[PDB]
Amino acid sequence: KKVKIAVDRNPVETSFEKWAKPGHFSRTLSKGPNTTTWIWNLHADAHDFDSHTSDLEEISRKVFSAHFGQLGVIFIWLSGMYFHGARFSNYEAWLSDPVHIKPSAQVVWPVVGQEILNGDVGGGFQGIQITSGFFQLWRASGITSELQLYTTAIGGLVMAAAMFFAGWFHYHKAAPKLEWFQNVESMLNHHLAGLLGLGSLSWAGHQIHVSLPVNKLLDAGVDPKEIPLPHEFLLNRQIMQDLYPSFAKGLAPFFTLQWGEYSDFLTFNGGLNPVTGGLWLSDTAHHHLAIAVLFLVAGHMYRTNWGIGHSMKEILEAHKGPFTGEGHVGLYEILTTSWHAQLAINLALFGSLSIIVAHHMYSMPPYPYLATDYGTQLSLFTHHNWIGGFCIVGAGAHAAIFMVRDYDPTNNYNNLLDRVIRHRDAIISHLNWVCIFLGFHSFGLYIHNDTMSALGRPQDMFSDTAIQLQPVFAQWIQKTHFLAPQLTAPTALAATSATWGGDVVAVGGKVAMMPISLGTSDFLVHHIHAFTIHVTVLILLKGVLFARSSRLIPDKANLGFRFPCDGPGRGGTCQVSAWDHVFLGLFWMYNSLSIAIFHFSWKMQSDVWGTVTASGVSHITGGNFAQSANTINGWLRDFLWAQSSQVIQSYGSALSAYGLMFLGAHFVWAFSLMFLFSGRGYWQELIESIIWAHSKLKVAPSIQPRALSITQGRAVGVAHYLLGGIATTWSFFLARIIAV
Amino acid sequence: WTEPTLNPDTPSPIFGGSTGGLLRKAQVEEFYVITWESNKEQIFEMPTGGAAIMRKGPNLLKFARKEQCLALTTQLRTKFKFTPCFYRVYPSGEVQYLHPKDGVYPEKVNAGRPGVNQNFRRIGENVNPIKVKFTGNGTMDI
Amino acid sequence: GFMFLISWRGYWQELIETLVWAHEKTPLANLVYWKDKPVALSIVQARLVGLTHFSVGYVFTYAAFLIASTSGK
Amino acid sequence: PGDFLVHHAIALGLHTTTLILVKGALDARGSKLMPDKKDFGYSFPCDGPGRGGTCDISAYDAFYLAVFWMLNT
Amino acid sequence: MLETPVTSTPEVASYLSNLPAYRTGVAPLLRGVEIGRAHGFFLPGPFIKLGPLRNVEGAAEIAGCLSAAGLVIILAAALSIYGSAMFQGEPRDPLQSAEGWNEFTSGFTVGALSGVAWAFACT
Amino acid sequence: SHIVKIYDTCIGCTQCVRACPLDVLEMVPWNGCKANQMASAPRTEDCVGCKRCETACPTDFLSVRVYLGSESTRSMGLSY
Amino acid sequence: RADGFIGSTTNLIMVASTAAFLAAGKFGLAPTVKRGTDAACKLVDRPNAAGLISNDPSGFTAVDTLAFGALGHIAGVGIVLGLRATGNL
Amino acid sequence: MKNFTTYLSTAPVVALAWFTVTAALLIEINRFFPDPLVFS
Ligand code: CLA
Ligand code: CLA
Ligand code: CLA
Ligand code: CLA
Ligand SMILES: CC1=C(/C=C/C(C)=C/C=C/C(C)=C/C=C/C=C(C)/C=C/C=C(C)/C=C/C2=C(C)CCCC2(C)C)C(C)(C)CCC1
Ligand SMILES: CC1=C(C/C=C(\C)CCC[C@H](C)CCC[C@H](C)CCCC(C)C)C(=O)c2ccccc2C1=O
Ligand code: SF4
Repeated sequence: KKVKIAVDRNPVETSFEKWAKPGHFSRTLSKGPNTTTWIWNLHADAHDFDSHTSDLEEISRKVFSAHFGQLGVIFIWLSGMYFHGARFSNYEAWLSDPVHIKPSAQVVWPVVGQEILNGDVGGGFQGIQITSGFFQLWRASGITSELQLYTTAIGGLVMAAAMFFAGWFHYHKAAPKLEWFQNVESMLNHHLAGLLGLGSLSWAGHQIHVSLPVNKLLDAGVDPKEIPLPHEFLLNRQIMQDLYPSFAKGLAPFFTLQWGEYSDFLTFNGGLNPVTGGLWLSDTAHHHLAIAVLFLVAGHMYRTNWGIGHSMKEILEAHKGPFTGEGHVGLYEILTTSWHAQLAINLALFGSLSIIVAHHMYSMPPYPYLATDYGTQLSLFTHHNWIGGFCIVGAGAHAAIFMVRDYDPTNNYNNLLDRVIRHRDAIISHLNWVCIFLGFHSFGLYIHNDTMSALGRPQDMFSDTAIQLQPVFAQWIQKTHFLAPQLTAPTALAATSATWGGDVVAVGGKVAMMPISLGTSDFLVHHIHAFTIHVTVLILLKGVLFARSSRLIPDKANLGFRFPCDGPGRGGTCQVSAWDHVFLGLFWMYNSLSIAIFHFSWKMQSDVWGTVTASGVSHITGGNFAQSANTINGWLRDFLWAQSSQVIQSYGSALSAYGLMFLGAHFVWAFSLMFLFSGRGYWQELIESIIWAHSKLKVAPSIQPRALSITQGRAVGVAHYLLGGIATTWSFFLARIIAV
Repeated sequence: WTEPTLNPDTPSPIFGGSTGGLLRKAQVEEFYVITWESNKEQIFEMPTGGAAIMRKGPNLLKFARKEQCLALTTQLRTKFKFTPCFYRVYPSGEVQYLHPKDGVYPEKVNAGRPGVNQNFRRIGENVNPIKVKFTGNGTMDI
Repeated sequence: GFMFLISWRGYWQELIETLVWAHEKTPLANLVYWKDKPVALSIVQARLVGLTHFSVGYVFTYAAFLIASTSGK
Repeated sequence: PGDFLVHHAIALGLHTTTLILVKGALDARGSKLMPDKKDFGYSFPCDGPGRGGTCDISAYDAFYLAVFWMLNT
Repeated sequence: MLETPVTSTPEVASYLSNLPAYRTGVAPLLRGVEIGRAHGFFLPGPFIKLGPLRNVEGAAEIAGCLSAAGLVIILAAALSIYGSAMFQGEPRDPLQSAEGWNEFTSGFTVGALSGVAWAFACT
Repeated sequence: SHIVKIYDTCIGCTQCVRACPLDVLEMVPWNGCKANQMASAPRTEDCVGCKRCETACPTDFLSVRVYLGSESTRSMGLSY
Repeated sequence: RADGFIGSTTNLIMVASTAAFLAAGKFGLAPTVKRGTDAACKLVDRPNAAGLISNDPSGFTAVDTLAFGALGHIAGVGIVLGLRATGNL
Repeated sequence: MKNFTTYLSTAPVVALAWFTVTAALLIEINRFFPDPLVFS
């Protein structure tokens, strides 16, 4: 019960002998290759540590070390960004004129006429307009030169080497024992206070000493190459005192509890900076300060080696009621003896967080000169939404993996886990019904508007001009948060975001953030999102509940997670596994997220993004979302077809790379329909004829060529299908928004 | 061995109930009844969904599919090394001893089993479909 | 047509099983019942059903273009 | 020269669609994976997950697949 | 299948037993006029307020109850063919019998159209 | 019901029997193999057409053959 | 604590809060290393895994002098700023 | 080193090398002899 560091000295030896023996990890693939399938198998089974061995000590050590490498490659990527933004970038030129200069940090070699990709991003630079929001991130970090980027890049590379070293050291040298990994109370206590709490406080230090004075001077008009370097603010109190008089007192107000005096670098203004169009840096500093105290205190809840504290096992068991049988008693062990259970829960919240971050960041642009960079905003919102949607699908997959691999019917008697597996046909049935309802009562009022418009009856349509369906509930929450600062949140000088309502923030004659108005089309598109979200959940949840068994095939648990079909009998049993419920829940995720990114792309270009002219603002599309989005044709004529002009006509210009990728993406998406619509039977025999030709000329390969497995073809098709569609939108969005 | 007779008053395992068991078919069409004899009270996994505590000595569980009963049969024969036997209760009460229907579980050879559906030719010695055209008889069966 | 080609018989079959349970349990609706047991489309059947949808589309989508673009001018 | 490329593309469709149908016709009653295909008739879903995968092994599925290439051509 | 607080509350297991379908004992025709009027009176609503001629004067209620009558008649034919395709062998509750359904259908057709008329006489 | 046929190419491995999910196959005595056993299919009325037995037949081609034919409640494995 | 604020209402409030909360653990009026609590907020005692050795007669351990005073510090800050925001301070 | 060289011989590594050389050769050829439409 003692929380202590437990390690095993020099377990795995460091040698390349295993490197030369492909498949040493699997008993089955160690015997070498005899068919061309082994090649695809040694990759589809290299990270499945649970399959390699039954010891949970080794599986954990492998997982812990793996994560290290991941961090390493993340550092390498980050360091490369700073380096490319240090040597091959226009960051310094952009700093002087952020509005009229487009960010660029990728220069192509002058060959095969590919030098056309080096467009005039302005600022004596010819490169590729980036949409990663790094320039505005560095600006809000204070970075005012390419020597602070070069140093950072070097530091990231050094960290990378530490990460890989740590992975090898904590695997081949000091490998932690299982008892170490299963101290969840300790992990949470150190990840909440030490990682999140200190991580925010440490940032609240930079933001208060480097980012705030540098950004204030930059917004004051001071030349970037004339601002005092960051360290001078720390050492020279006079400089910081001039910018923030509260540094004349010192740390005395804090200890004297007179925090108020510091109300010049720690404020609750709210809204957006009128100069740069991004959340005040002062408010961000106060947020990270508060967030820190919260996390740091939260780190003192779970019990460790002393006495004070809580026992998550006891808490879960204590929470049981008159309807949920034994209650949460039995989940603690599941979540301290399974990596698939933990991963599933982690991915779900982590993925959902990514979407939530995208909504908040775009609504309240956190970086200077970010909202007026429309390409960056769009590229970020679309990105995080996908990155998150994928994780959620993974959460469903690993959940099913645990159910078919780590579930023990003995530990879960009357748990809320057995009591849910015991009513799966009520959960699934009701969810199926709501999906059908939401379907007809969301996509139907779109076909109805199409038919009524085509029949020349446009007064019999569902629009703000005819049968209206305004989102009243969403319209009231918008007003409770716009008039909140005057009542609910007095200390706040302004509302959290302009989206709720108010004036239009303009920076450089462009709309940084404009109050968004929700109408019939917003109501219609929002319910469309709900229908998709519900369906996606139905497919993944269905796979998890019946991952072990069902009226059709009452032994799936003994068949596995990645098994194609029980057989051609029972009227056909294809895609009965939980991998095939994840396979299909990916297409719906693409369908669900695609509409969301299209909804953001069109709504914004139509109702927010534009140029503030004398008396009025000119939106990218002249405010046509309301009347043009209630029909499916409007989504094709006024969105797809109309906005596709930039990408289809990008050839010959710096944006020509997107036109090429736009088509290339169509090819990949369509190519995927040869594996999603076909079957090995046809390819296997076809290969037999090819082998014959090879065996005639005596050029037949020693390894037996075999067609892709049933599950493999399903994976290859879905992979190319998602890659193609997302790539098409990536080219469309980027070339549209960068051109306009 | 004598085809065991069903005792429909056999203690049934402990289980709260599931929305995943018998439907109208059980009465309108037919259902099946697996029975076994435990050594201790143990939790097993139901081939329909969930967990149940088997009782000591005689146990009796009813399903609407033979595969479900046989699934539990293998589970008991492997996880608990039991020797379960199941029948088929028709709507009229006609119980038919389905497994093993011989005493010796199918896998094991036992004299007294006739050969049914046994073609004595290589699978590649079957006639052409044209030889059985308009005969309404399969090439394999012919 | 894609659903009948991308998706296969199994997720639908098990889904139909849940639907059968719900109807038999639903009151006032349990009175009305199906004469034929609801089953998912056959493996070969779905292949032709999806292909008919796929073909019909390719024909109507083009017939529309070929006629409305040629006539429009 | 624009017609040259499209004409060769039409040839590709003619040859491929043909290859799909011809392969199915020749392997209609024979194949290393399914040497008894004639005994299983023309339209059969598959021979099971045995031998890796027998999905779409019937000569009905050479038609089913050839239709897509025919529409593409 | 899992006796839940919802599917057992004696109040709701009694509400269901007074509805003219679980009230076995009332002659199937009288268990059809009851259900028919109940399902028939509320039918006109959706057509009167949201139908094609919903914004015309006076002819917005005649057109709703005329349309309702139409559907009522359509519902009747489906009820009839159902009994013909379910009681081929004329399968306790006489409603669940060949003659039982033919008298329930008729009670519904004469009760629903009476309800549709009650709703027009209530406008 | 599906048609299951055991050809003379049987080695009496009993693997197909220990593979049937609905007790359709059994091992009867024979003289053409050194294991003096040949799988029979007594109850093809319970065959679902899973073809698990074929996936368990080790002999060249397949000694056991499941010819999916007529479909019933048992053949379709329907618990409705 | 600076600029000789000693004697100031803030000093008195913080001192009172820290003391009132250390004398709520040394005097068994709240959870402590040993004598923890329950699902009904009743001290049901507790075994500490390090087995802290305290000379204090009641057994108050350093873990408990840095876990009750911290509560007093947070409470004092909340009260000081709260009264400060109001007319109370 | 015998086993490191064995790893550097595996298909993925050898293909990565062969292709890189071939790609670089074509790139360098166009770098010195650009716009090679005809063999003249
Ligand atoms: C640097 C020296 C070194 C050496 C000689 C070895 C040697 C060995 N390691 Mg090891 N390891 C190292 C470093 C090293 N390791 C480091 C730094 C880490 C931390 C990440 C690990 C973590 C690790 C784990 C978790 C495991 C091993 C295992 C093993 C043994 C067999 C597996 C193997 O390595 O085959 C060769 C494997 C590869 C060549 C794969 C390379 C993967 C590396 C880490 C990164 C590749 C990611 C790639 C870039 C992703 C992007 C691809 C994309 C660009 C297309 C073997 C004796 C396994 C074992 O113990 O035996 C069962 C085992 O499970 N190692
Ligand atoms: C204040 C204490 C503390 C802190 C700050 C952290 C921080 C972290 N832990 Mg951790 N952990 C702790 C205590 C702590 N832990 C204890 C006491 C235990 C045992 C109960 C664990 C067991 C544990 C496990 C099993 C895992 C982590 C992981 C992680 C990382 C999360 C992955 C990530 O987001 O990468 C983000 C990267 C960064 C934010 C950069 C910071 C990286 C630094 C170098 C990590 C240093 C942490 C370490 C405690 C410092 C001492 C190192 C020293 C001995 C050289 C993260 C950086 C995961 C991981 O290893 O990911 C790779 C994971 O698998 N921890
Ligand atoms: C922290 C996140 C996380 C972690 C740790 C894992 C870990 C694991 N997953 Mg997993 N997964 C995740 C997220 C995660 N997953 C998410 C978000 C999804 C939803 C998409 C999935 C979906 C998923 C599936 C479907 C499966 C796993 C499986 C597995 C296990 C083995 C994977 C393997 O075989 O390695 C091998 C890795 C590969 C073979 C790489 C695949 C090839 C890549 C993805 C294609 C290239 C993509 C890229 C865009 C191409 C660029 C262009 C190209 C030309 C270069 C393993 C323990 C497998 C499993 O355990 O099932 C039994 C399994 O089948 N996962
Ligand atoms: C345009 C192609 C298309 C369409 C229309 C649908 C439609 C549907 N899918 Mg689907 N799907 C597709 C492609 C498509 N899918 C593809 C390619 C895949 C592979 C990834 C999937 C995979 C998939 C899965 C896994 C699931 C669905 C499900 C559903 C249903 C959701 C329930 C619902 O909302 O009912 C509402 C009905 C509609 C939205 C269709 C609108 C049609 C109008 C409103 C009907 C009006 C007719 C009118 C009365 C005229 C009658 C004339 C008369 C002659 C007939 C729904 C009907 C789910 C399901 O089965 O139900 C829960 C589900 O499980 N799909
Ligand atoms: C009588 C007796 C004794 C005494 C003892 C003592 C002296 C005690 C005290 C103790 C103490 C001395 C306590 C206190 C504590 C406190 C602390 C430790 C602090 C903490 C802090 C925290 C927790 C945090 C806070 C915060 C900040 C920093 C920021 C903002 C927010 C807040 C406010 C939250 C002797 C032995 C001598 C003798 C014999 C008997
Ligand atoms: C096309 C297709 C194939 C054929 C796919 C194949 C043969 C994969 C092709 C991989 C490559 C092209 C073959 C050899 C891979 C080698 C690693 C490449 C080495 C060649 C050198 C240039 C390196 C299937 O096997 C299949 C199976 C099930 C459902 C659908 C399908 C399907 O649609
Ligand atoms: S078509 Fe493929 S997945 Fe479907 S039953 Fe046949 S072998 Fe299995």
